[PDB]
Order: sequence, then C-alpha cells, then structure tokens
Amino acid sequence: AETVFKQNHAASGFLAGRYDAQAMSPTMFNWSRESRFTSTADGALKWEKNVPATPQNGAGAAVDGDGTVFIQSKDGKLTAYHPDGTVKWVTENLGTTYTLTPVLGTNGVIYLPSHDKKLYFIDKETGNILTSVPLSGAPSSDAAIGPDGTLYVSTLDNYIYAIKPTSPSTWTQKWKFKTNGVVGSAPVLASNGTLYTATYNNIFYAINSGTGQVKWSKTTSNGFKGYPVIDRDGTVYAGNQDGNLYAYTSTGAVKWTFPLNGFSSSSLAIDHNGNVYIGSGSGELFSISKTGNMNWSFYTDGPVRTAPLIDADGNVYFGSDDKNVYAVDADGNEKWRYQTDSNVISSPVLAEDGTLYVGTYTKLLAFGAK
Ligand SMILES: [Cl-]
Ligand SMILES: [Cl-]
Repeated sequence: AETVFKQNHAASGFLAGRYDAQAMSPTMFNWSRESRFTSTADGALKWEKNVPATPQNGAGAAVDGDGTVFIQSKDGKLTAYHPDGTVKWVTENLGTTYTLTPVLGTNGVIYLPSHDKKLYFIDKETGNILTSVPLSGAPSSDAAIGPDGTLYVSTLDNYIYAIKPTSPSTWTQKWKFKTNGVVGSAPVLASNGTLYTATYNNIFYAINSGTGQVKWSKTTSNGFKGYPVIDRDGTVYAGNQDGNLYAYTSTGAVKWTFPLNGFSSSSLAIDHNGNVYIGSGSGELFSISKTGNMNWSFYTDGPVRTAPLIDADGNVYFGSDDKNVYAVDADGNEKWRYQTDSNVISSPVLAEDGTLYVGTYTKLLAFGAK
C-alpha cells in the first residue's frame, strides 16, 4: 500500500500494536474503523463469491498490501482471493461453524483463532500453517495484537489469553485471566496499556496488558457486547445489551450513556472528530458526538450488526438484517443501498482503490469504484 495502516487518528486512543502496516486492512477491530482511503463506490456490484460463514461479532475479511482478500468460511476453509475474485490459495480443515477475522500481523503472518481450539499462525503468501497454539476453549474474539506482538483473545471457557509469538513458528504464554462470567465484550487495548473486556456476569474489566492483573472493574445491569472503541483521552465506548452505549473514562468514571432504543447490535467506529458510531437492535445506525449528543441516526428494517466503516470523506458503510448494504454521507443522508439475499453481518472493508467488501451468511460482496 502507498500509505501505511494506522490503528489511530488524532481522536482515537488504541494501543498501537504489531499489525501489518503495509496492509490495506489488516484488522477488523482494535482500531478506529475510519479508513485512510476514499471511495467512489456507488452500489454497483463488482463481483460476489459464495462464502458460507457465521462471523463472530461482525468479523470478516482482511486485505493485505497486494489487495489480496483473506476470509474464513464455516466449512473449515481459509481462502485468499485476488482483487479480481479469482482464488489465490485455499487452506482446508481449519475450524468450522463460526468464523473470525484472519488478522494480518508482522512477518506476513495471519493470526486466525479457530473453533477447533487452536490459534493458527499462517503464512499469508501461501496459506501454509506455520504453527498453532492449543486453546483451552473455543475462541470468542479476533486476535488483538499488542506492541510486543502478543495476541489477546477471549475463549468460551471464560478466559482472556495473552499469547506471545516469539517468531513465525514459536510462541509462549504471557498470561491468562479467568473471567467472572462469559465474555461478551472482546479484548481491545488502549494507549495507556489497559486491555478492556466484559462479561455476562455484568463485570467490565480494565486489565494491565503486561501482567494480566485487574486495574479496576465496573458493573452494570446487563452485559456489554462486541468491540469497544477508544478515544485519544483513553475513554472507552462500549455497547450494552441493556439498550445503552456507555462511555467510561480511563479511571472508570461513567462519562455518559446514550440510549440506543434496542440492544446494542454492532461494534463501534470512531472518526477523527471524536464521533462514535454503533448499530442497534432497533434497526438504527447512530452517530454520537464525543459529549454524548446524537449527531444523527439512520433507520434500517432490522438489527445493524456490521461494525460501521468510515471513509476518508466521512461516508459511513454498513449492513442490516433487512438484507441491505448501506452507504450514507457524513451527515447521515443515504448515498446508496444494495439488496442482497442474506443478512449483512460481516463488517465492511475498504481497499486502497475504493473497492468495498462486505459479507452475509452466504456471500462475500465486492462493490467497485464508479
Ligand atoms: Cl512499501
Ligand atoms: Cl460500578
């Protein structure tokens, strides 16, 4: 890519970690989700592929510096597509049933937690397995990557694991944290070193990412779900199943809450002006200011489960259980929609040339530049 991938812009505060900086889109979460790319995509479909998947919390494709598109399917395949939709490679017999983002790290390594209770290290050039890490339970998050390359995942047996790769073929366990409750809020990391996660026992955790010790915790009446975003102040914005977005300061004070009219249904984005974006079971996609006032909302006919993606012009792309892909401008006005035949739940991704990828339970869709 001609410019480097950065997790942060001037208004976000993720802990900078060892993602592939030459990739177009190396991670779905643990970053602002404001793309550095512009797009002239107008809703015309460039191509579609059959990719059966059940992505956890809006997981989906990653795109490297060549524009190669990597995506897991629930038949146990990881597939690398060329930009024109032809297949570059396929690796089989990985996990089934639920899918996760094939996150692109340094040294051309793909980090793919898998439902077979393994965290695979995979060569992105060939798809060959470099090694795998046994997990005590099936993973429930994408791999977040820290500054020293440590991988942070939640697992379904109520753990956060910190696994440190020591080369493309070797690894050691940094720490593990047994959580009180099923993890619904996947690990994301903030610039002061804190890892944030939360459970359906209503506990929101701030954890020292180096040591695995809890710095502080807060409680609510229902569980947080998905991937929070973090601003430059270290404030964490997390969607709650009680129907509110919560903003926690870096000390654990409640900065504010905002009503979503339904259970939170997507993970978040944050733009360089500090506005945060989230989908609701109400069908709405919200834009909310850093002080917690509504900028706008856009109404779809079903829960919005894609984490929205902002482009460099402030347009916002997302999908709905009403089976439409959506594009709106920075003021919330519709640009275009595209009707597909499956709920749109696999979050959007932007290539350097403006191609937009987004997925359903059955297909990967590519929307081309105009
Ligand atoms: Cl380069
Ligand atoms: Cl509290």
